[PDB]
Amino acid sequence: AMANNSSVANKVCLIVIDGWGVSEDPYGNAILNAQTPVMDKLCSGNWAQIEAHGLHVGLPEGLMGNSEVGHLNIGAGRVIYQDIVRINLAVKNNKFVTNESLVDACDRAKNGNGRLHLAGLVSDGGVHSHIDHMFALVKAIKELGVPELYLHFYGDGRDTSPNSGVGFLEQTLEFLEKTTGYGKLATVVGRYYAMDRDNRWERINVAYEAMIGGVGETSDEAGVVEVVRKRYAADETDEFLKPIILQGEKGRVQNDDTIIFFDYRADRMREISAAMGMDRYKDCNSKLAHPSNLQVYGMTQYKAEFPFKSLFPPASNKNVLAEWLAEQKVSQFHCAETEKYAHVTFFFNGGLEKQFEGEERCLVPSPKVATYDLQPEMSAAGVADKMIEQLEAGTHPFIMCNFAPPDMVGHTGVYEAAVKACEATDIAIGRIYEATQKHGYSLMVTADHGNAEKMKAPDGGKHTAHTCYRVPLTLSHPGFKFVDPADRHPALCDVAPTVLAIMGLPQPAEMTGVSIVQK
Amino acid sequence: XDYPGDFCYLYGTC
Ligand SMILES: [Cl-]
Ligand SMILES: [Cl-]
Ligand code: NA
Ligand code: NA
Ligand SMILES: [Zn+2]
Ligand SMILES: [Zn+2]
Repeated sequence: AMANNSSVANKVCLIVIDGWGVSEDPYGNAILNAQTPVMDKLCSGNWAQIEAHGLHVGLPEGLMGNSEVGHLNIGAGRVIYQDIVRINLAVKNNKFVTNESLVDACDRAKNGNGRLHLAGLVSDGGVHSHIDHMFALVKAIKELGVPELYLHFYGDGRDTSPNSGVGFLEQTLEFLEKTTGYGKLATVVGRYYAMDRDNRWERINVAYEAMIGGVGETSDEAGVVEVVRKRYAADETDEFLKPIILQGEKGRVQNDDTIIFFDYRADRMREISAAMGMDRYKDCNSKLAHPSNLQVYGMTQYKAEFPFKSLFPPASNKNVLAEWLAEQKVSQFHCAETEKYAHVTFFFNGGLEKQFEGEERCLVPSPKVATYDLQPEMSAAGVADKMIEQLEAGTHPFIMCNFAPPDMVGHTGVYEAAVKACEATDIAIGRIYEATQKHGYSLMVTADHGNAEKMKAPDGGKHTAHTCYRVPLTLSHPGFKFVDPADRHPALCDVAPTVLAIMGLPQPAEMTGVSIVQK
Repeated sequence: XDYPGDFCYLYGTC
């Protein structure tokens, strides 16, 4: 318990069903065709349908939702923009030139030796980086007046075709010469060497010695594409390009230089960025002298133990629901079975392992079966038992759980199993509902994304994935009507503001979602 | 998994 528990205007029980989306199409629809008399009634009259995929939850458009993203958005009361979406917005709205860390890196160059490097994967793969991001970096750096800019081009061939490198090379050459008239290519080397993540420091060292010492094949802007073509004819493709060296010593990473890695995916940046700025050049086992007084910046955070500034550092996620309730001295209860336990803790609480004052947790063991189609009810009955225990106790003004079966049994593709999982879930929801009415709680039912409403593809094949359908938001309290946001569809970011309103509690400024009920 | 919105959130576990 906690001091302000009774100050609440309504106690609230929040059920997050996993993989339960709203489809009116009945073909392969495990929810519709299951016996679901409880959700049939809760999803009628005054209920809402809210978005849980795509840009509504901070993911690229057209991308299905998932448990990690959905629980994060529900618990956070705000859209958390995924790196790709975030940086692409910055690029389109010309926001690199005002980016705090970038201005800081250019200021460092301008106040120092004038020299700045860009390094990263040059292609349109979109997994680790995007060439468009690098171009926007060059344009902004030019406008910020940095004297001297060098690029270190890492060849892809893995997220793009093995012989696409020469085209991105041509683009980059032409862009630097004709579009910016500013910036110079200094290095070309394959990701095999530059972007190892398996502690193969003999691979890293190839890239490192090219950047630091110019160890590789000499060329220039007139010749480098031809050099690459010859490597292709020799059967050495983008991923495996051995170093090509441009601009001579001018283009090496030298004493006092500044460097920006522009990849947004951290795993393949940690080795080379630590060789440059985290005192791990020793593992490269090079005979070259390591430059002194380097400063490294990353596009995103590569490791929290690194001293590097990030152009797009993590969302801090201050005052997600779990934190805000403890701040208001209100206790809370989070319950899931094993398969979704992280989702009601780590992810619901903001994507980090932090448990707040007054927060109680309960884990219900998932059944020990080979696949969950073999026990489609999983442990839903047990989660409901623990929630009913809490409702009868009345201790916690906010309680929430996850029900695993529709998502986890849906991933098996077994339609009749998915039906049984939706029936087990509905039964458990009905038992929680009856306990809430007997002990003075309002019930809200939602989901983190869809899944079990589409168990068959059009060709009748099994559909084992999440979906882009809307999810429910229900509310048993009769003193409220569901209303839409002014400017957009409702989405998961609105669940927590609505709970707080119903609870009579304040909304923190960091929750930029909105309550979607009116009193 | 290291920070909210990082690459692992694109598709998640499942
Ligand atoms: Cl990859
Ligand atoms: Cl990879
Ligand atoms: Na049904
Ligand atoms: Na499905
Ligand atoms: Zn889920
Ligand atoms: Zn799933």
